[PDB]
Amino acid sequence: ASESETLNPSARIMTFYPTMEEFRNFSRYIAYIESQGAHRAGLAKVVPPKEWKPRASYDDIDDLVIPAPIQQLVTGQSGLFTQYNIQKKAMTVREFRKIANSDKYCTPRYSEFEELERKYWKNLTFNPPIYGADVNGTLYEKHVDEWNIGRLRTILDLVEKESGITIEGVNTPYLYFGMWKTSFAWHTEDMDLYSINYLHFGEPKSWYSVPPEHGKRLERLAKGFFPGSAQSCEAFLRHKMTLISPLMLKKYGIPFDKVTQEAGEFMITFPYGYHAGFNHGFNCAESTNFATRRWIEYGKQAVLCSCRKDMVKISMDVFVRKFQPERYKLWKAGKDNTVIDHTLPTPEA
Ligand SMILES: [Fe+2]
Ligand SMILES: [Zn+2]
Repeated sequence: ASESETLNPSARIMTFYPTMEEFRNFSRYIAYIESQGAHRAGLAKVVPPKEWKPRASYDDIDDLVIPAPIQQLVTGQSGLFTQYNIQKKAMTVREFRKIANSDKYCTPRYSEFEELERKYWKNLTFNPPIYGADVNGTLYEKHVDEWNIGRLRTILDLVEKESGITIEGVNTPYLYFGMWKTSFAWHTEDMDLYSINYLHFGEPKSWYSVPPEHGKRLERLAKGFFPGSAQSCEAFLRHKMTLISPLMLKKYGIPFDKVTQEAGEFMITFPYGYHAGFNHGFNCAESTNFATRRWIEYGKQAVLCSCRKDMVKISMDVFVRKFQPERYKLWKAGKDNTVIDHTLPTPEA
């Protein structure tokens, strides 16, 4: 009964409301969140203190360019789907919001979320929406020094500092313009990093997540339903094309939790935390990945996509050598047999 029982084996999604004081130091608050067990659910929500905002107004923006809008074509039945991404073409934000609101792409009448969620799972294969995803850029004003996705100051910076290597969306910020029914397939971050997502404005974004302690179970299930993909790639889920309904997870005993994120709220994914979801309507989110000392081990063991030749791969060398000098030799010689304890928070006894 070692002190793992923080987010007692309920590993549920937790919500936090930090003080402007606690809020100032990013890396510190993540450590606090983990001491409260929030990482056990794979996903956590953080509401910024009232007197905080990254930008004055988003009135000056409909001119921003979405260089690679994506139409999401979904195929499948009864809980299991595969999403193909048809890349449309150059588009301005003004053109997007108009389509996003056009009565044939807009959200429909719904009482409770429970109902909006049902309409989503019943109609996701109809009316292929468009998602203004992976747009390089930020909406934070240069002076915002708290939780600025553009410069979080975490050790993920070592990658940049050590080799000058830049990785869009990972090492850099991304903007996501949503629309109803636009969704993100089940996945963990590249190299099993952490991710931070801020919903600048618009309709909500709902999230589903599986506790990292049960991530392996989700993979076994995924492999079983798509044996074809599982054989061609060691980590086919990283392709971000697999959708699985909450009802299917329920049916096969895979533990998970739900949460809806609203404008002005932060979402944090944790190492090896599988997540997925969908946007309610016209949206705008920003995200990037970040690391922590606790992440290093996950990074060393992350199973990567073996079929695409332009998929993200970060050299762990600088991390092991810098934060695990005693194990560098062991590791560098394919020996280090460290088992990960998903409950344990960064600091160790
Ligand atoms: Fe993600
Ligand atoms: Zn692959």
